[PDB]
Amino acid sequence: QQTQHLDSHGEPTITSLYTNWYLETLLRQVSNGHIAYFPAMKAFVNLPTEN
Amino acid sequence: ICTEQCTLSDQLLPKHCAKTISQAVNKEKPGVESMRK
Amino acid sequence: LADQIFAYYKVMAGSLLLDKRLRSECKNQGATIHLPPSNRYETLLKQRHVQLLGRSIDLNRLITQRVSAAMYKSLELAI
Repeated sequence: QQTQHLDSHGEPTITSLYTNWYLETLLRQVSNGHIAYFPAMKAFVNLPTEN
Repeated sequence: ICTEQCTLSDQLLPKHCAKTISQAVNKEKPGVESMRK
Repeated sequence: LADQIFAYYKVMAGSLLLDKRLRSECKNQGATIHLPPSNRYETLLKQRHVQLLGRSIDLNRLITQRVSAAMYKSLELAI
């Protein structure tokens, strides 16, 4: 049931929370230039910005 | 019991071995709690 | 060329799986693990028309044989 976007009882599941976090904190920050896609490490790495 | 087991297990994560790598380059452990004196 | 290609690929593979938190902790403590510099071996890997004295040499086949031997040796060493 954790795989579905909503469990039987009708509460948020881990998959939905992870999707929301990834779409609203990780990918959103990339558009601001604070994070970039590093193909060498096959992962997103924070830039060496002052913030 | 699950909380205790998770607390025991988290000690095995790689992040706890940084000090050992640093000591060798710049030159308590699990299992002890299971010994029954 | 085959030896250095295999070494670079193995080093990159090993670095990829290394925990990032451990690397950050080591860097903070003063024991940074240097990353492997990038390389452009793919161009040589995709070469099948090396011409020398009228001979066409399939460099890819030789590199494949060498990497296969190296992988077998590494697996045997691990076992």
